[PDB]
Amino acid sequence: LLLLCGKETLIPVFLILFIALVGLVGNGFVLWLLGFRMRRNAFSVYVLSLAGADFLFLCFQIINCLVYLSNFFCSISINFPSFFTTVMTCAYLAGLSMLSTVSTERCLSVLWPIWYRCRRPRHLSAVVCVLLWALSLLLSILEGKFCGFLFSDGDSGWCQTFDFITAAWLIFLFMVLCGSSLALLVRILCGSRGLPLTRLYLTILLTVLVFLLCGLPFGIQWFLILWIWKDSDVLFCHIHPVSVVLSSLNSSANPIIYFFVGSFRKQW
Amino acid sequence: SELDQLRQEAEQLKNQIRDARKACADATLSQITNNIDPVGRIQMRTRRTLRGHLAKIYAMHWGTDSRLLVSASQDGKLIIWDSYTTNKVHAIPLRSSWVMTCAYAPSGNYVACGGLDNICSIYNLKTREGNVRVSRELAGHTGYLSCCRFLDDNQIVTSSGDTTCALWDIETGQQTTTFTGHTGDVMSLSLAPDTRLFVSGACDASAKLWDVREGMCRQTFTGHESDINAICFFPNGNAFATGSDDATCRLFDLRADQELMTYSHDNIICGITSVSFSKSGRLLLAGYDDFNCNVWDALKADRAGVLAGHDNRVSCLGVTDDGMAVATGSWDSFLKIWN
Amino acid sequence: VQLVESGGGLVQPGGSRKLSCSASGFAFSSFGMHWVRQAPEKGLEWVAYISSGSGTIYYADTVKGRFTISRDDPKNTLFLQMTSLRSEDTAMYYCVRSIYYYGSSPFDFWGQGTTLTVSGSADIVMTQATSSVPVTPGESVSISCRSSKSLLHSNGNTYLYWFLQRPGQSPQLLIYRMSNLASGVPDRFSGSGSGTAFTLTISRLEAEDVGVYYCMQHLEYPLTFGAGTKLEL
Amino acid sequence: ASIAQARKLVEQLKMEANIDRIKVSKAAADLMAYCEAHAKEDPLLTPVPASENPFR
Amino acid sequence: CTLSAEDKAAVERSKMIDRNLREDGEKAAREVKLLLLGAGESGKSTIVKQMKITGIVETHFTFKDLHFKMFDVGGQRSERKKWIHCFEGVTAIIFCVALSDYDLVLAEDEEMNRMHESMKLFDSICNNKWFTDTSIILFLNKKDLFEEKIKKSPLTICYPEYAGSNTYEEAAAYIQCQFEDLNKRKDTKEIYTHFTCATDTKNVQFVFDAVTDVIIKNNLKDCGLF
Ligand SMILES: CNCCc1ccc(OC)c(Cc2cc(CCNC)cc(Cc3cc(CCNC)ccc3OC)c2OC)c1
Ligand SMILES: CC(C)CCC[C@@H](C)[C@H]1CC[C@H]2[C@@H]3CC=C4C[C@@H](O)CC[C@]4(C)[C@H]3CC[C@]12C
Repeated sequence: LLLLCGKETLIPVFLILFIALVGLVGNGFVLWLLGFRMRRNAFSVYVLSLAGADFLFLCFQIINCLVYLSNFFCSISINFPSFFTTVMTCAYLAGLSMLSTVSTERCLSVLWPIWYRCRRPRHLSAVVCVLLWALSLLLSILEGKFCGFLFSDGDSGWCQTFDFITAAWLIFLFMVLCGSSLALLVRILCGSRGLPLTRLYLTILLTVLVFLLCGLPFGIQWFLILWIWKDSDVLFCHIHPVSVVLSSLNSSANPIIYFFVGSFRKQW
Repeated sequence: SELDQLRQEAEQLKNQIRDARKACADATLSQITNNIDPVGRIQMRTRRTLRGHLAKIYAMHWGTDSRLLVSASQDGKLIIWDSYTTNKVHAIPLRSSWVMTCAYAPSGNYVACGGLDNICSIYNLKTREGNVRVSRELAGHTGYLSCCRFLDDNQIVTSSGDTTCALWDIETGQQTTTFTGHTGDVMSLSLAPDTRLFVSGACDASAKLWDVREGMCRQTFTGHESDINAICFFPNGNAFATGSDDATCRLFDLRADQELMTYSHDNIICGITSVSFSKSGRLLLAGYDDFNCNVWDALKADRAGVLAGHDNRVSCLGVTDDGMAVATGSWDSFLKIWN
Repeated sequence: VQLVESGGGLVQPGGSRKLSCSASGFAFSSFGMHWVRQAPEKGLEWVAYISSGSGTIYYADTVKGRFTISRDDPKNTLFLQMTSLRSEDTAMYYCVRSIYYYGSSPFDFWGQGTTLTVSGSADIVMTQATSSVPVTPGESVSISCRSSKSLLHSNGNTYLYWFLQRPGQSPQLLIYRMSNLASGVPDRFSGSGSGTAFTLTISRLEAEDVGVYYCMQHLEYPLTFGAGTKLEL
Repeated sequence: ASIAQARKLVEQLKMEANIDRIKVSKAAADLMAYCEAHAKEDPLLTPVPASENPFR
Repeated sequence: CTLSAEDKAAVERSKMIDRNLREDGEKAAREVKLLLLGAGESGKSTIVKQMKITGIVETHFTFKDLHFKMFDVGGQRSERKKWIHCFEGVTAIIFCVALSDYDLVLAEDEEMNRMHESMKLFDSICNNKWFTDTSIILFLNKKDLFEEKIKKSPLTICYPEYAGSNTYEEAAAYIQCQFEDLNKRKDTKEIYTHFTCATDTKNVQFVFDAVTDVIIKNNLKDCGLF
């Protein structure tokens, strides 16, 4: 999906490779630390599964970068199979659902704090993680099987109606992240007594803007904009790899913002 | 009056003691061990990490077989660990969570612990019901339990924050002997290798040597400015080291009755929580509030190494009877085995 | 510490029976449990094992598929649901408690056993070469057992267990892990060996030491006993 | 009863004065002799080879 | 997989021990732990009367889905700096002060009045290094007796710098401001102040309202925000 134009695409592929390797490094550190070394609370399950989604998405972007680079420089057309695209979209949808889950969990911890401290079930993070991963995987294999990425059978008329379903699910996840991050900010700026309000305000709208302008644009340009804009080449060779640069920036920024900034402030 | 005449008699006896012990100081230990070749850089790496505690570990004690160790933390649990395999052998839930001390019996059948409830509870490990039981509880201190140390299965020395050490008979539950003479809270305790003497350091910057049979104070050791938090006997039984809040370790000799060496550094400003010696006595390992341990060359007062693995204050350490490993426990809820 | 096995009796071949052992007087949930049977004058044969917390279950391959071992930890009761009962299942079935940590004593208490009368080359073979030693009291007697495999492990333990079955009684553990004396056992008994060759020295024999002596390995499941060595007055 | 406590302190300083002390040179030489006489049995001084080391 | 049968069963025992340790730490983590401080005769005992109805005294009460543990450490006559770090990480510190001890001089020595002693103890635990961020619920106790005693014995006995009314509310607000002025850093910790007598039955509701903010802050710390 990167050889439609070729010469115009080249500098975002170097950005995709550099950002994706440093995000693979950051997600590998988060996966190693929270998997074995550090002690996990109930929020660390969400941070771990988000770093797993980012690891799958960024290694598949490294693979689709190296296919373009092997075709461009040394001219080998590597035919890595087109069901890799389905697991890439499964990683992308599970990452954005983990961001909305984290924002909803922070809103629930401030709005119902005695329930969240005492009555919240301890396996709720693992349950909600495997359901959101299972539903993202289900939507991904269903879309890739109806659009022909899974073993080359597929009809369009259902492929666009499931691409619209994934687009509606993505704007639903954006409105869940905004509603939870707004209710948490209303309760924090109206009814607090001991909190650091500036850092909390900046961190909450920082996650909201990083979601909206880095995670979401690939999903809008992949599941919705290609059917409604009805132009296939002249905009698409520009708006596709800049969207992949934005998505790799999202999956690189997510281990820092949700693990390293929150935990490793002990170092400096 | 007459009590001022008695205090002038006490001051005359004190400067007589000081002149009779400065008559013994002919050469310092830094003059005798000048041409002793140095230890080198001790580079001990962490070999195990024991991860089960969820709060601050306040104490730890190695078993005599140099494999089992108990550790007490303030989540109300004391875990016996297999240090070779990192297994948990037992986890004993405590009746009061505010533990400050823990002890392992040299037979391995008992563990003791205590703290802010002023009771050294004693736990039977070798039960034919298969679970650990509280065998005895020893009330009688009016301050917090700060150290417990077993001599036999039936005797335990407990030091406390009511300025008092006590020797207990376990099967009756009563204090056989009371050791009085400190004027501050007794913070640490270390039995002799013959278990006929023990030293106890308190918060009055003093360390006293007690005879367990007679019940009396034999010698009194000064030199620190602040509270002695840690005390540990030399393996010969003829000296001991004290660690205190003035960022200074000091070695005191028993037959010379004074201080031989002082282990200080100008970077070191935090208090010392734990001291122990190695098997030869050549290394003095000391745990600190700057989150790491220092290995001191005990003969030359040179810093021979840093054990730098903890993210909070090293509250407790112990060297095995094998001489093989150091365990260091800490407030970051981890034990690390070093070698 | 007490274990009372219940069930058993006249069972038709092909039929079924559930054995039940109620446990009283010990912390039952921390002990792993075994069933060990004994055919009407044969030796001991290990049947099944359930872990503490029920998370690990083993069977002998003689009874695999037909027998199910299960524990109920609140009621303090161990079950052996036996289906497809053959005439080889005619035995006396013992419950054995066994706890495993560093320095524990497995197989240390055996139940009294209930009588059920119905009417594997990779296993380590423990060979007790002598079957009967006639002995007068006061003498020093050694009993030798031989193992097909080296029971010495890389951790340093050699997993060999010695049991004594007095006449009309349950077996009781004499020695665990080839040398360690069990609780409540006199220092007449002593154990030694390298890998594959083992000795149980009864020094200064009394009349209470009369019975069949069994070696047992605990290196690998299935657990296998010796044939037994009878001692007579 | 402050004269009873001071009399107890006076007899304790009397029992701590009547003691025989060796020189510091002799006690330092005995401590140095114990350390040099036991330097081979100390696995933290000498790094122990990894076959006989139980901690990997 | 180079373990024995008994080594594998010891690993299973250690994992079951780890499971029980994790579950007991989860059960202990949802409990509100409260230090109970204050000098003598400060009405700590009537507060322990109000909530539920040698060594450290533990008091348990449950109030509206929240299990509380209150630790009274007044029994231990020891140097406090050797064990005050044990209560680092306590949820709040309940500090009882008798308002009627403004004129009552201390029976230890008659140069120190009792209100200045409690002010010294509040300045000691307020500017502790282990309680830099810990919220303090300051109870100013026995306000009815203070109402009777401020009629004729003014606050210039205790605070000679004070110039104000000889009634209840001006003197009581001055005492509360004098206690709340004792933090060297007024940004990190929150001090809550409540007036108490023996007839009040909402002090546990004040304590629950004050520890809901600490629970919100710890929930935000659990959710990664700090
Ligand atoms: C000039 N020929 C070049 C060939 C060319 C052009 C564009 C293009 O990307 C869209 C692709 C790759 C591609 C990308 C997606 C991703 C978004 N939804 C999954 C989906 C499909 C399937 C698909 C698309 C359309 C209209 C798309 N309009 C551009 C119609 C039917 C259809 O299958 C039923 C794709 O087709 C392989 C290939
Ligand atoms: C049912 C299918 C779709 C789920 C499998 C998805 C795969 C790729 C993996 C990647 C990372 C994994 C998660 C990693 C962390 C944990 C924490 C653990 O305490 C519960 C399981 C849980 C939450 C895992 C669930 C499965 C998971 C999300």
